[PDB]
Amino acid sequence: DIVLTQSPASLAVSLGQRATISCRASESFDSYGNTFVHWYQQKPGQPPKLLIYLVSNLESGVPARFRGRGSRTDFTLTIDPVEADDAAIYYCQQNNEDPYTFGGGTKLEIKRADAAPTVSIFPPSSEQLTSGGASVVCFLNNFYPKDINVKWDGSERQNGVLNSWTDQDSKDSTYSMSSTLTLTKDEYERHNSYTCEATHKTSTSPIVKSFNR
Amino acid sequence: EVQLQQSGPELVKPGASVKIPCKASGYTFTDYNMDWMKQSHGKSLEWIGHINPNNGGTFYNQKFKDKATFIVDKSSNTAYMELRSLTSEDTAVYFCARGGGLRRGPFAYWGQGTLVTVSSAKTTPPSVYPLAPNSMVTLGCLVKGYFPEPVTVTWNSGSLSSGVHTFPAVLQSDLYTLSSSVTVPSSTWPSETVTCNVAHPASSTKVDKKIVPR
Repeated sequence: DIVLTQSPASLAVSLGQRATISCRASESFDSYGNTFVHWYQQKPGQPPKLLIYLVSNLESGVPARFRGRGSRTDFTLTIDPVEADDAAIYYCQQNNEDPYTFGGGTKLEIKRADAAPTVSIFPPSSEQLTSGGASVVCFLNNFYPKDINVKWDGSERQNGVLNSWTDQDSKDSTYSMSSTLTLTKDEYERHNSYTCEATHKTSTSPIVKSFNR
Repeated sequence: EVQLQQSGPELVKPGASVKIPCKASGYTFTDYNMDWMKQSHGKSLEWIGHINPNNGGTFYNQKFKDKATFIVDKSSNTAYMELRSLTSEDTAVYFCARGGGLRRGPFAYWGQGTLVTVSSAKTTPPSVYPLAPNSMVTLGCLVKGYFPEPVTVTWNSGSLSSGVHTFPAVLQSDLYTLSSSVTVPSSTWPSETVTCNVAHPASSTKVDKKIVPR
């Protein structure tokens, strides 16, 4: 088959600046007629969406920030200028030869100013308590960059701590994460203070939320 | 306008088959091929093949010859893809897309995708727990102990969506858990009503948990 290799695998590009995404075919395409290489943007949980078709044609409804070029074995998608809405994975695809094939994808991160998380802690609801279960939840919302550390009665406990990050928000280019410390009934009832401290390169001091019981 | 509409998510046992519909409207169905794609979780797409609705003809990516069959119902502008002898390797999102007519072209119109999960594990509905606690205020919804994916979450049926973060589910002891936060003005809550809407298609669960002040 015709293997399409994309480069880069990932990149981080500031707002207003240029992203260059490359596609290399394992062999050259044939000169008789058009060259059927297309480019798509795909966000989480959606189908891919068409940007450029037949190497260089702009799909109607797509802004001219997106341009395609290429020939033979090298094809280029340029996004200039980049905007918040571009946070996505991009794919080239060929249907010059069977079977049709897609590149491995390029993940575009939007680089924006550093942003401190807003942190909220929640005790378990009494509905959950009636089921003999106790989960303590902490939300760490709208921060940048993605790298972040979170620590959950005086002391510490990593056993029962399920974490989960979102993808990049396509309006403000931030990330959020969610930490859920879960533990048994008579175990939870048996303690005092619950704190999620979070640390992040927006400050020296960890952001601390907590409640007494 | 053109729309391609696929079925909802599917849990299928190993060894069984599943049939995925793709209903088309907004154009003359027999003018264009219908193509089908597979996207495993965290992966790129693979083209399975296509079918010409006008004349019944098909072409399969050789790699999918023992896996996929295409048919169409011209009568209802619906294309179908059957996947047989399913294994864990078939767990993936499958997409239809409108293909070439008079000549080859791009995939301009896509269906929304349908998630197929191959497993013989039992189906488990989630428990939905509300999370209650400053000009802004953040409220939560905890969707815990379900199988399989997905669940969907909205707040006040989608009208309230501006300050929502819904977090990808984590698999733990053979069960998924997911959370979702929402932030609104102090003036609006607890003053007026906020509830999370949670559905788990695989169990036909649809719950509305209202966020009560503690």
